[PDB]
Amino acid sequence: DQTAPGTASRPILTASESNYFTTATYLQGWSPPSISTSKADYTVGNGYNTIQAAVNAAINAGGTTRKYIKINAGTYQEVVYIPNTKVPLTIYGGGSSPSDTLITLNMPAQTTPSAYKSLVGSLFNSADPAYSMYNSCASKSGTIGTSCSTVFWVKAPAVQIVNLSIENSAKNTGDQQAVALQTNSDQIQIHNARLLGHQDTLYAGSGSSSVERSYYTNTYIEGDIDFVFGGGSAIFESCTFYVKADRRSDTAVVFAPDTDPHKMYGYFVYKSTITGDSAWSSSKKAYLGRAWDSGVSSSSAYVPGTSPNGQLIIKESTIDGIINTSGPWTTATSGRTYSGNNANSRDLNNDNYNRFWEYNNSGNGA
Repeated sequence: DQTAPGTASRPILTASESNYFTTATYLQGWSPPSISTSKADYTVGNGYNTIQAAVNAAINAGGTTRKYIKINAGTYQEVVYIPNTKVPLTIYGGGSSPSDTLITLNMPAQTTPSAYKSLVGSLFNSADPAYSMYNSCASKSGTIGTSCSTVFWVKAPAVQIVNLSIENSAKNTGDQQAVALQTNSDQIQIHNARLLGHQDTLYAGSGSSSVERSYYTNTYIEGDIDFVFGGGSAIFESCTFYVKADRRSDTAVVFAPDTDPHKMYGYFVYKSTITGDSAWSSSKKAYLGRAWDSGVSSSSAYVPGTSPNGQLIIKESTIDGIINTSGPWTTATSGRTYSGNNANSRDLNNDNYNRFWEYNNSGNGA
């Protein structure tokens, strides 16, 4: 139900409260440029035979002018690493549909460093601008871990990712994490894209910046567990979130924010659709979210105001009947039980409760 203030298991913003949470408000003064893939400075398939090589060319050439990297339609089994740079980059697929350009690997966090080297090592020379990223993953022991599982890794501000598909196809056990896209910087724009995985598909805001903003438009994102997770200020407008049933069909969760308690703006889902495989429709065993209580050992170790306290608003979106309609928010990764504040008067930034809220959603799951 969408009546404010809601229930302790499903709090709903008041009309007045809703006015504090809008695209403009989450943008925090950032005015995103129009995406306009109007040219190709570097073309993978007409000048570059790996994507990394085109990225490297654009970064190494320097300057302040936005550079456009076109990726010809095709399937690319490689990583794409954007190290920190002042060059604004737009990387876009050359096909008619974003499904026509696919960057994909089966590369879970559990991947050994030797296997990682075999899989991607030939993309990197020690002189290249992203070598330190590669080497930091290559130099691990045992497993590369969650950050190093990332297929497309953005550590530069002002990157635009457009009209393409990024996939980490690892579904080898029910315990594997495998990141498709990871963003670590401010002013990232993802438009008309498809982000595919299972657990930890999209690492949205992996960095420490107080202001680390990303804007997703017209984008399709799938997974089953914590498939949109992290700490950025991330806006998702006209997006689709799809809970897959092909790896698992017991107990899914979409969002896992670890938003800093002093950060007002975590995740904003607006005019979007939350849906999934039919199995969940009859199951109702998916959750909209849980807190990623990063660095918190147990529920006993949670310090209100210091520990992360994930922030998420789903507003004016379609929620299909795939979720637990009475209790869509589940236990945090720490074991900290979900607690919703449904008092008529309240502080939406209070850290003694979770910060998961809705306003004016519709559909069978609303």
